Amino acid sequence: STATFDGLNPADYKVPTGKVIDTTKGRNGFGFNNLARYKEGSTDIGIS
Amino acid sequence: RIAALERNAFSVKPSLTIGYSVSRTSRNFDVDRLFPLNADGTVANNAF
Amino acid sequence: RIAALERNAFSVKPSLTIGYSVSRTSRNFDVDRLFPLNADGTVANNAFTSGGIDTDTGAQRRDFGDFGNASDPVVAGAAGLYGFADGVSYTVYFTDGSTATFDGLNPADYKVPTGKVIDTTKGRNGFGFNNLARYKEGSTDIGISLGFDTSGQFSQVTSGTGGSLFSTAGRLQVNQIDLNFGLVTGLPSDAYVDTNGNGKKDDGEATGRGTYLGSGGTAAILRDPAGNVYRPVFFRFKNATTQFSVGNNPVIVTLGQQQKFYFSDYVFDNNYDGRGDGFTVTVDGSNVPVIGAWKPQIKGVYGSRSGLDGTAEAGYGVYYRGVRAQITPVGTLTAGIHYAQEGRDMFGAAQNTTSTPSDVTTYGADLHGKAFGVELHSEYATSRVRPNTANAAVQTSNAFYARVATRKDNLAFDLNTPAAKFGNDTFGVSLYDLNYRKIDAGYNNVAGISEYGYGSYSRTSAQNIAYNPDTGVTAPFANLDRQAYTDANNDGTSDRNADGTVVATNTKIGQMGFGVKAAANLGPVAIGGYYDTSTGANGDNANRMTEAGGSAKVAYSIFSLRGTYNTLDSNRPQIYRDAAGTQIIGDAKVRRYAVQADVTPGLGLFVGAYYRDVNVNGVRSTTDRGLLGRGYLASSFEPGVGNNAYRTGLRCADNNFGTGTRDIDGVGGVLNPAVNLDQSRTATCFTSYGVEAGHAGDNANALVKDLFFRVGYSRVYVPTTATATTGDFSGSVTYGDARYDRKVGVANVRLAGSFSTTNTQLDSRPAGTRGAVGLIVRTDPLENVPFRPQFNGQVGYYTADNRVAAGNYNANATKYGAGVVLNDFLLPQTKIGVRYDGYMAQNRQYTPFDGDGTQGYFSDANNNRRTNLNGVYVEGAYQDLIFSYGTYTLSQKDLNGVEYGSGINNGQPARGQTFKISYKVNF
Amino acid sequence: LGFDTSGQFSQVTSGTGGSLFSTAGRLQVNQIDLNFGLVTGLPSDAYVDTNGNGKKDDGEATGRGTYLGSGGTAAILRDPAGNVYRPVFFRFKNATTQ
Amino acid sequence: GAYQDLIFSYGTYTLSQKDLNGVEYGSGINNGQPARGQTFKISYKVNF
Amino acid sequence: GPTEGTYTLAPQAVVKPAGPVYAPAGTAKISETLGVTRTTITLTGMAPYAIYVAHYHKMGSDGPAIMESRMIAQASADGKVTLTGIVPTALIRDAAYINVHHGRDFSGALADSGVICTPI
Amino acid sequence: ASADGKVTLTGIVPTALIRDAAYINVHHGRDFSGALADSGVICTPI
Amino acid sequence: LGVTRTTITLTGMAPYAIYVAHYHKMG
Ligand SMILES: CCCCCCCCCCCCCCCNC(=O)[C@H](CO[C@H]1O[C@@H](CO)[C@@H](O)[C@@H](O)[C@@H]1NC(=O)CC)OP(=O)(O)OC[C@H](COC(=O)CCCCCCCCC)OC(=O)CCCCCCC
Ligand SMILES: CCCCCCCCCCCCCCCCCC(=O)N[C@@H]1[C@H](OC[C@H](OP(=O)(O)OC[C@H](COC(C)=O)OC(C)=O)C(=O)NCCCCC)O[C@@H](CO)[C@@H](O)[C@H]1O
Ligand SMILES: CC1C(O)C[C@@H](O)C(C)(C)[C@@H]1CC[C@@H](C)CCC[C@H](C)CCCC[C@H](C)CCC[C@H](C)CCC[C@H](C)CCCC(C)(C)O
Ligand SMILES: [Cu+2]
Ligand SMILES: [Cu+2]
Ligand SMILES: [Cu+2]
Ligand SMILES: [Fe+3]
Ligand SMILES: [Fe+3]
Repeated sequence: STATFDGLNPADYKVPTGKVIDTTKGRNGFGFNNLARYKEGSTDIGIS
Repeated sequence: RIAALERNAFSVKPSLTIGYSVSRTSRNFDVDRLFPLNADGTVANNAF
Repeated sequence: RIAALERNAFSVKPSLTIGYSVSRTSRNFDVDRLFPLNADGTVANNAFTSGGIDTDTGAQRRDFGDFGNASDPVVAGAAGLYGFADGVSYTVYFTDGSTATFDGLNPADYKVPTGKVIDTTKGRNGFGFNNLARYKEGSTDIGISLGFDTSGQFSQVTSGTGGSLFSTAGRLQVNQIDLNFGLVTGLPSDAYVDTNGNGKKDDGEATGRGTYLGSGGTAAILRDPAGNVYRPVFFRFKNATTQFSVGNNPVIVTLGQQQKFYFSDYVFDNNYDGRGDGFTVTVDGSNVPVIGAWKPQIKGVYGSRSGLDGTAEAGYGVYYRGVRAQITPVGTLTAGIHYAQEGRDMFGAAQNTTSTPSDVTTYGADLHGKAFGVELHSEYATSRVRPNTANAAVQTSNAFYARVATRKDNLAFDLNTPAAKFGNDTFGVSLYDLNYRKIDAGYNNVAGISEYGYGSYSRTSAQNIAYNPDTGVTAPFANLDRQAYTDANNDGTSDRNADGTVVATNTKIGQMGFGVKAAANLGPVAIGGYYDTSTGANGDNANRMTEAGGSAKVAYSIFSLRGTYNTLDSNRPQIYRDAAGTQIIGDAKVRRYAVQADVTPGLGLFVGAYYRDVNVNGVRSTTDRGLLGRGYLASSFEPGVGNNAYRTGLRCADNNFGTGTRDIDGVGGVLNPAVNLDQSRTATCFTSYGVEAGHAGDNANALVKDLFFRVGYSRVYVPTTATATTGDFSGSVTYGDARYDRKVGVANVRLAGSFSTTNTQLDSRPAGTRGAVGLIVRTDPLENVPFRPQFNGQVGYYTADNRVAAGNYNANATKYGAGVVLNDFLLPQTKIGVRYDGYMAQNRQYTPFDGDGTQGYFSDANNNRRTNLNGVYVEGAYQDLIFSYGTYTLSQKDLNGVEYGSGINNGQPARGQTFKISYKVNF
Repeated sequence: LGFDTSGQFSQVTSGTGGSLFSTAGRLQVNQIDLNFGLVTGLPSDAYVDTNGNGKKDDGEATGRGTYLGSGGTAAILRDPAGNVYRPVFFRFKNATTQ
Repeated sequence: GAYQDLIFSYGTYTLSQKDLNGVEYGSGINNGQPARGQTFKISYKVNF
Repeated sequence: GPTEGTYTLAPQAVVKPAGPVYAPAGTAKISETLGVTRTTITLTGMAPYAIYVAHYHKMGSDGPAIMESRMIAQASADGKVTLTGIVPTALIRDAAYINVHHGRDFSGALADSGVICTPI
Repeated sequence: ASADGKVTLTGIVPTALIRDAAYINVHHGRDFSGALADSGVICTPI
Repeated sequence: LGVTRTTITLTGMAPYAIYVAHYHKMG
């Protein structure tokens, strides 16, 4: 399972649930949600 | 007779939307706080 | 008000289909090969055909069975009745419960058990047998459908006001759209739910009829105990419009998807598909006060490749831009420059994969037109490709050509029109082509930002030409590549394909060279010549291919005498067969010279004598191996007075025989009204000499009006054994053809005939006698005899004594068919009709379509088998109710008489029977 | 809501046919008994006949269960604004078979 | 810009939040670069 | 330089029509076979869009009409109706004139009482 | 023509095609697909 | 520049009729 921590310092994630343990899967168990958004250029025709 | 025909006739309404869009950002901030505020307090319209 | 009501009203269109059908077969053979062929080559319509005519894959009505509800295609080889029926197709069982299908008459030859599967003895011995019998239990079907069409008056749109910093007026532009929509009750069998967006049906996407139960088919029907049937209603529509244009006089802006544009060849040949989604602006300055007589024009393109598409696609985060500017300072000479660029953005530089260059920036100029009695066509390009990766090391590649020749409207260069004309008919020196080429090695469709192209279209035909009509690659000259033996896995021997053809590795070398083709028109004389040398881009003579030649013609009165000399010197590898007959790669030298004299008395007759001498690699070379066709300037002359045209292409099919061994009908084409056997040539240049008389019926003042025959004799050179330098003109060919339509009375006769007494194997025709004759009669309705009968008829005999290195076998065929239609039978509007067809064949076979453009054909095989296809077809009709009945039998025996038809091996032929009652009704 | 038709589609005219020949066409006029219209919602006894017997076998489909929102109270295709959507079906019954 | 009724909208914006030192925390992957946003639209309203 | 001219328009005086001239005319082809009669009345110059019921009126002009002969059809955009009908001969025995009429409905009805009639 | 006879006609045409036109005639129609019913209900020079 | 938009606004016409208007040449 995974959760989302809303903060600039993952070390302050003071809310691990009852039985969950941080697995060192990302950097040190904490990933990083990409802050970049993209809208690839396209022309859209919608018909109704 | 024409009124009787028109009473239970369908008006066909087709809609077509055409448009091109591209957008690239790295943090997704807000820009509506830069635009002028109208006399009714609403912010000026923009395409973004 | 009535018009307003009609504008947005529905037209209710109900459809009802009524019909009874029963069909019983035991092998599911084909019967469309018995029916007459129409003058356009199509087979006559019948009520038993399964259909299946596909032009993409070459399928025809003769490639599929016609009985039951199954359209099982005919199978080549012994599994099928040598292309006459359906395959045997045993079934193989496995240990894990899985099964496979083996297509063969002997399951023991199932040499393909998968890695872990073992044949479980569940069937006979682990092999089942797929039943070859198809049944259509007799039933009468009523099909009911309903649709709602619209008035079709919604073909326009008007723009509306928009803008944020301002507000446009609105109602300024009217756009014509191509939207076709309506209401349907039920879904087509080919509908699907596209969950990916690719627009194509992936592996089992949805089967839309299975998503909406009760839409169509018989698997699901939404019913009611009262008998009501419910079907969902769908809104169906097609949008064929993807481009919207704004502005009228000077400036026009087009927005849309998959924009198609074209700056020039080598830069933005991006039409025929388009590149992506965006806009294009065109500014026309043909009405400007100061400079408008030069017709200045500007084009500008912006877009995103393929629109939005998922990562790993070449067009992810890739955008293109460009601008071109052109004018016409003189009569028709248009000069233009253009900038083009395509690149990745920050979201394409990362997380795109593929190999699209990080950047491409091409500049170019072109000078196409016709100004002062001459036609110029020039082009320059520079690529500057940025090859992604990390170091990149930007690579430059140019493409320049300058040609004095005539380009057609489709942008293909017409080398038969001079474009110089330095004189009149009495003294008429004409320049046909004068070109230079400097295409670089690295210039491909990526260098100049195009969809396809910039490579030899054939590599066997004119291989310096990149013009590709299939992919719309309009480019005069191609990026040549060097070919060599592969030797991939094995070592010591060059890699070959299954058929024996070589496997080659192609390395792009580019192209650089020049070429001139010209002709001088004397009076009763004419001369012409051509020269062409192309090397690689670097200029190394290891890739040179020079073709030079020249011809001279003298025509006076009714006599013409031509003499042609052709050469080809290719240090460039070239793939071709040697004397023995094995494909090889290696330089070639071809020297040909032909002196051919013709006489035309003028009564529709013609005579022709010729002596052509080929010389490949220094040896006399009985037949050239297609090498002379590697150049695009061949330019032979043509017989006749006042015909001094220097047309490209060595007319090697002149006054020589045909080598065809395939035919649509059972007999060798003599029964096909769409094939003229007297106009069949081989198109191969031989070392031979001979004569050929003839007669043409289309030419006026001819002995017989519609009569054509092509009697001819020839002698062909053949080396001593296989590759000896010495040889003799020992081969001999005597051929003859005839064709005579005529219309005696109310009947319409048609006779065709062919003969051949070849001594050697020329192209694919074996060495032996070959004859064929065919007669077709079609009487129009007789209004004197009662019943207004209308007869038909068809007879065809074919014989061939194939003396191949493995036998001396005879392959003959006999096709016949008669039928009478009574147009007035007892009660009013009552018709009766009967047709009996038959086809017997000795060692012949049918090869079905290959799934590509190639179609199936009847050929000769040494299979010791005799086929006896037969059938009778009775079609009667009351007022408009049609009763069709058909009984057919297919038996394929061997020399002993084992009767392999109906391949359960019980000595019985395959049989098919059908009965239909048809009734077309309209609301 | 239902949509009835004018009921003027009670005739069919034959069309030309044949392969060895071609019949004149427009020779016979047949009176049919097709009653059709448009419905918005399915009845309670509707079902999906997956076998062709024309009868409801053991729990065939319960057509109201196949098309949710067609009828009943178990399913209702709604909208937060309060709009209610019901699929439109083309209902028809053909009493002519000869 | 707007031709008859086709509207071309382009917009480039930059958001940089520095501290007293000048660390430029914008675009918080901590690479000393501001957040950036660019948009391009072509709009065309059509009616039947 | 938007050269603009504003002109008031005059109400005209000549408003003659433009389209099909109602000039009824045509022919009939009654063809007997084996006890059945097929009648084809091709008319031109008729009303542009109108239903044209035609039946066989018996002698008596007034007279009853053997309504088992009603041929119904509508016209095109130039005024071309093609009436076609199948009637037993024994039915049309003692008929006098094929009278074409106007149709108030596609179900029949005699809006007009004889816009064109042919003696049979 | 709306509902009280408020017909508002509009249209674009290259001036080159217009040349030699002398009067803009307004006619009645038989349908929205062009066609001519009345031959000149209102008209003006130029 | 080179195109001509023409707005013929008519009033007191027939309630729901079609009004096709074009440019008739000198003849
Ligand atoms: C009337 C409208 C007035 C104009 C409205 C305001 C726009 C101008 C203001 C500056 C705004 C334009 C400034 C130029 C940005 N540059 C672009 O061209 C990029 C190209 O993408 C990518 O390409 C790669 C290789 O190609 C690389 O370079 C990448 O690095 C790059 N991607 C990136 O990382 C993003 C920078 O397109 P974009 O995604 O930004 O798309 C939008 C652009 C810009 O929009 C326009 O202004 C076009 C208006 C034309 C109307 C023509 C119709 C006239 C009608 C009479 O559109 C183009 O294509 C044009 C290219 C620039 C030329 C501009 C001059 C006419
Ligand atoms: C009628 C009018 C129609 C309007 C539509 C047409 C629009 C025409 C636009 C013409 C603009 C001038 C083109 C200058 C050509 C310079 C010659 C040229 O293309 N250089 C090549 C290439 O260049 C890279 C490019 O340069 P560039 O200056 O083009 O882009 C800057 C700017 C884009 O802004 C945005 C949105 O970020 O565009 C402009 C000019 O506004 C760039 O910096 N992008 C960074 C990313 C690098 C990868 C593309 O670098 C090398 C290869 O990596 C090498 O191969 C060079 O040869
Ligand atoms: C200004 C204005 C205004 O405000 C009010 C009112 O006047 C208007 C609205 C009309 C208006 C708008 C005016 C508007 C319409 C713009 C004018 C139209 C022209 C068209 C624009 C482009 C002109 C440039 C021209 C096209 C370039 C010419 C260069 C050639 C291409 C060079 C080719 C040479 C080649 C390389 C040689 C071959 C070499 C090789 C080796 C290849 O062989
Ligand atoms: Cu078939
Ligand atoms: Cu893309
Ligand atoms: Cu192209
Ligand atoms: Fe898909
Ligand atoms: Fe059932």
